[PDB]
Amino acid sequence: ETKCTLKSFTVEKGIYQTSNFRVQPTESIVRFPNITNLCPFDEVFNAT
Amino acid sequence: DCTMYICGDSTECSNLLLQYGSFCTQLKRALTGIAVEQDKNTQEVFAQV
Ligand SMILES: *[C@@H]1O[C@H](CO)[C@@H](O[C@@H]2O[C@H](CO)[C@@H](O)[C@H](O)[C@H]2NC(C)=O)[C@H](O)[C@H]1NC(C)=O
Repeated sequence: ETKCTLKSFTVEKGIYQTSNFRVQPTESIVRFPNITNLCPFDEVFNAT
Repeated sequence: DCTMYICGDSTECSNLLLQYGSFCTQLKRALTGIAVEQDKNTQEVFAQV
């Protein structure tokens, strides 16, 4: 990791830094669970 | 850290940021020189005996 961060095959003694640490997400989620207020189309399409 | 500050938690800037190449790897070398040099100043003020 520190070899390819410095773009070299050799490293000298010392302290270095690399790509920062991060916890990746795992799943995916959604919203708007309750849906109501359906449009009154039945009487339009099924009136006697 | 250049990656998180600009386009953290993003998989779309990750590849896109490489299009600019060698910007944010240049900044780290600039600040790392300052931080390393900071300890030297305290060395020159107390470590005389
Ligand atoms: C309509 O919205 C309400 C607002 O939360 C929902 O009420 C609760 O929903 C949770 C999760 O769906 C249930 O565990 C609870 O039992 C619900 N409360 C009651 C008093 O039953 C409600 O579920 C939504 N309607 C539908 C059909 O999901």
